[PDB]
Amino acid sequence: GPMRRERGRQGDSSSCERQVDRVNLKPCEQHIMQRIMGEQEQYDSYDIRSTRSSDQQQRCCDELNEMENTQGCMCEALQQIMENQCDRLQDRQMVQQFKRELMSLPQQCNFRAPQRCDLDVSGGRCS
Repeated sequence: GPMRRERGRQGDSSSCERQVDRVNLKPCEQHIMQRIMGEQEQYDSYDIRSTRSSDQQQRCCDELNEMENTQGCMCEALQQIMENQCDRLQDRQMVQQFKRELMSLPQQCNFRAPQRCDLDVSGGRCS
């Protein structure tokens, strides 16, 4: 079987991954990375009667709930966020707390459903 033969693989022109490019959740990752800041928050406290900018972040998950109509591909969505701004995660332990908060992000929407979401065959450097 010479290499001249066609690869024999077709149908890979499309993949849920392409749906990840539609993610673009800079405000969501900022709601998780900023929260773990600890020192970045706890300032300019506002009365509950007044609205808080953080309350606008919640809309994020709410959007992935019925806005972007995400699905089991959420993993590729959350993984994209970290990869969207994790190049500095190894710099500190932010990967920890961020992981705890990042674990709640997928809860505010309740994407849970599939027995397993992450695959051991594939993974990222940040984790």
